[PDB]
Amino acid sequence: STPKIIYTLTDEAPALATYSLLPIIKAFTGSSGIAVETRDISLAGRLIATFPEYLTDTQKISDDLAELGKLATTPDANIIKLPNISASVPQLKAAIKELQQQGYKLPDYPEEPKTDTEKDVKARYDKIKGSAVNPVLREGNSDRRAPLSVKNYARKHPHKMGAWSADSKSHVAHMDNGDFYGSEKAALIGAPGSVKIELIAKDGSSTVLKAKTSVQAGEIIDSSVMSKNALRNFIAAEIEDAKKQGVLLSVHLKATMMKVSDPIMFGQIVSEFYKDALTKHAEVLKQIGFDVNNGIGDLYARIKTLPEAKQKEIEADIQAVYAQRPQLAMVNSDKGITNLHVPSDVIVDASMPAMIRDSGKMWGPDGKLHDTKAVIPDRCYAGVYQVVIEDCKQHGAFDPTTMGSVPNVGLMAQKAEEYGSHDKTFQIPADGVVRVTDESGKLLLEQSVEAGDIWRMCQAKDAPIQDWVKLAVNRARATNTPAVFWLDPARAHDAQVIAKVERYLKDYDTSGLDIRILSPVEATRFSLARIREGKDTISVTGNVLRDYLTDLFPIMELGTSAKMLSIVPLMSGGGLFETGAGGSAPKHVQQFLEEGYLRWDSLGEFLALAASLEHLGNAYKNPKALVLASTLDQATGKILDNNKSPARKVGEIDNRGSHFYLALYWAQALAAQTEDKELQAQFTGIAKALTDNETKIVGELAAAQGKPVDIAGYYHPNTDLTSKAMRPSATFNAALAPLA
Ligand SMILES: [Mn+2]
Repeated sequence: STPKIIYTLTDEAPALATYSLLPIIKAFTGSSGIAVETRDISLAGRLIATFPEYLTDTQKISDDLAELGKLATTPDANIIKLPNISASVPQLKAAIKELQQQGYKLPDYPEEPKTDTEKDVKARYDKIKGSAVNPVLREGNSDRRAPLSVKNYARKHPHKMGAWSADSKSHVAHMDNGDFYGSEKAALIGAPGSVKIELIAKDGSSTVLKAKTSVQAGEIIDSSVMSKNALRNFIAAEIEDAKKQGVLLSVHLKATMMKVSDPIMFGQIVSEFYKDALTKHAEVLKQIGFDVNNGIGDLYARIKTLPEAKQKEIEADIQAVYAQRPQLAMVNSDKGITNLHVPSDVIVDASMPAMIRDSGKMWGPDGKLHDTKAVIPDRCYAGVYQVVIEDCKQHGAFDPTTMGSVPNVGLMAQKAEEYGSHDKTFQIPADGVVRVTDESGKLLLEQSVEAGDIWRMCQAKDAPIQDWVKLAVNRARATNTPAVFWLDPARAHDAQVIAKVERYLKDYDTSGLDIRILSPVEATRFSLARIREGKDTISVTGNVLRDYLTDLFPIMELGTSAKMLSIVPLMSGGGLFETGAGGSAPKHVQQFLEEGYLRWDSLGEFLALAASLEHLGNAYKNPKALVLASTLDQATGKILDNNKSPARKVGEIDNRGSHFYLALYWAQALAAQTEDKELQAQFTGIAKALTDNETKIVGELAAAQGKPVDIAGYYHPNTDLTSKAMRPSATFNAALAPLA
């Protein structure tokens, strides 16, 4: 019956931080009638939950991801979601190995299943790897923006911005035709039903690609195709031009999430770039099972089984290739790891803003920065980035001390658009035409295709879209800031969305508001003009642009996309608060294990918690929760103003130290506020204890630094050892003891 806040237990860095912060949260929220429950969505937990039949009664655990998904569609849900692993196969195997060493008899991951058991096992493991969590929890749209506190702090403490030259040779390179953008076709579903996706080959034959896909009334579905011939010709031409202009060739895709389309596109780029070597050694590469879609790094891993004489020859022919091609942007120049080694190394949402901020440059083989030709094949979003680059060439770097802000209202509920296209993406087996028909046999979408092409279909439902418009009007009204819908009338999909947006906007009183619809490129130019004059503009966009813009603007404005709000007003009425948009920082864990220092910044957790408390306070009419939220806002502001966030080496406060300061400031705020006497009385002694013991506590926390830390594991560490290491201050622990 007590109102609950679900706190996700995740992986690596945030997981460690949670052992320190969660106890604090529980202690501060207890007296206000709030309960905090955890749900395990860690890679290891999701693996264990999936194979109960291979486990002892005591090893089994509840399937918390499924539980959360159900919760996300309930009216009173209140979830705080921290960053987590979207596992690569290597991470998956590593986690499986660790668990087996711990006694969990999980089956091995079979990369090439040849038995009923292996096939069943691989299918299940495949649903666990990759971006498995977000699609389940995101049952609402996105309200992502940096808090005013963070913006104001950035304004006063400007981060470094690479200077821009009007002579910069950097730019985005995209196809002119033959891409998804140029072939998009859409249809508006009239009534409930389902569609069939079939390939009608030239040889007359027919192949069902996906027999059934349920569709709702008012749902928008669209098909598009990336032409293999056009992509290859585009790549070949850009390779030559990069070499001619003397710039680094870089590639910006979203391989981990766009698990079907992007690795294929990545592979086609790798194939054309290294064609002389790959063709020459075609037979032996097939023999060792080389998978070009997994990058050239896959070749280096698999050739280690061939005679040393062969490895030598192959590696030499690869070097001959590099001498004939333009230089590649590097992920790690010292180790010779290029942009083409691993598909998941360079991720477009973070890589493009990083490049734009750093003078439009990337690392070259020499370990220095150089201008670059950023390849983003498809035209749908490539233009947005080009506009930013041109803006910087003409106006110079952005000025964090005066620039405005561009928050985002994004459409993502129910795996909207590209995010739910994976099971409807197919590499075409043979020339023909793909047809999408409904149950009555009506032809909804028809696309001519060639063998090797990438065909895909996306879906966008009406309820998500109406809620998305509602959210946009809400934000515009709350901030009295102009809002712009980024929709391209030339795209069949966007055109269908525009029709809905124009209709739904009429469902609101927008009299004193400034709302408009512009194509992505026009929207970008409009927003950048306003941002440089210090004005704000709300970007209202689809799922992918939500992803891109919420990394892009925070990077320019704040120098980081790790300090902000990612509020998800669940369509069922609940609230989901994501603490961070990034990864779980494996490197932070490495430093912690090596020298007992955790540099993870929990600011996002503090921000999300305040939003969660406010949500609970309003939903349950709990006055104390609202006071807890207000005082936490103050404490978080002091963390920023008094510079109590983690440092980087050893000696200074780390993640644990920042949590102490949060507790200190929060308790002090609670003891001084005049809205709730019971909380004031209760936290007076707590504030005194933390205040009087600041030096002693900070010292005990610092004493836990400087030595190796062993928590008996990585993906599934011993909880007692981890808890001990993350809560080393007996004085701090004792100070919160009275809390109930
Ligand atoms: Mn992102």
